[PDB]
Amino acid sequence: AKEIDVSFVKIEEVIGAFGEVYKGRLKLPGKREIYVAIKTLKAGSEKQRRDFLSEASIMGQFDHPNIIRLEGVVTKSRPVMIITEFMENGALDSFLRQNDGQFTVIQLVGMLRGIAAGMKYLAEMNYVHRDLAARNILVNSNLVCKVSDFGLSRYLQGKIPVRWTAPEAIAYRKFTSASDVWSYGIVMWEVMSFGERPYWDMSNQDVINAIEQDYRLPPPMDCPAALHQLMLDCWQKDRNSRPRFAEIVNTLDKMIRNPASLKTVAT
Repeated sequence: AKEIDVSFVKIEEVIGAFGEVYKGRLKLPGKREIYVAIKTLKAGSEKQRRDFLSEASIMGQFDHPNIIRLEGVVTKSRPVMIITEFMENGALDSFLRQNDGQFTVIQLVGMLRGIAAGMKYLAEMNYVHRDLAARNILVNSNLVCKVSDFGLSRYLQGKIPVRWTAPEAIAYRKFTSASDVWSYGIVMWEVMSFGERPYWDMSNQDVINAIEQDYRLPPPMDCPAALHQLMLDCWQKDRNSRPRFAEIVNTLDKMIRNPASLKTVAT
């Protein structure tokens, strides 16, 4: 949480919308200027400010190729800002909708590997993310995916979603790595369907009720059976039966190096 002087921050275009996200530039003194992402908080409470900046605090604890990098913060003026690395291709879900059918299965598995490795590391550092979703994964020009948006994260040492959340985490507020793994399975589905909304237009209560009756998302079109099986493994009712992130990583790497294991289609 490195406190950045506002003179060093130049705010360019708005790239998104309790505040906005901007493309920007940064002239740290002695550094070559770089492009940045600037998340601001609408300037009108102390409590809202603290919980906005806490994301930065948690984000600044990590150093990993698949975790979003923090350049620094602005907290002594308004609006308060969290300044992160600039990710050319935006959010993963809208980026895949923009490139529908135009990445290979191997490329897609590579994106899922990166997300998985980022989560392995977050689980190892003792954090539960609690909001892992394709919209919270950002992608750079080389197609590296980085886990982002640590605002609901918990160090274990508006209208809130439900369709990325484990059944036990919905029903009893019991969030763990194991629940993150459930979310990772939904991200998998989101990737292999090139940015479809989970459960389509099923209501929040329809999702909750369907899950309870052992319904699970059907395989996206042209999805490999092994990938669909990993999704199912991620969505086991009993959380102790779900693979850990280490295992997920290893499974994917096994696919990567055995590409013929990805030719058999589920659906």
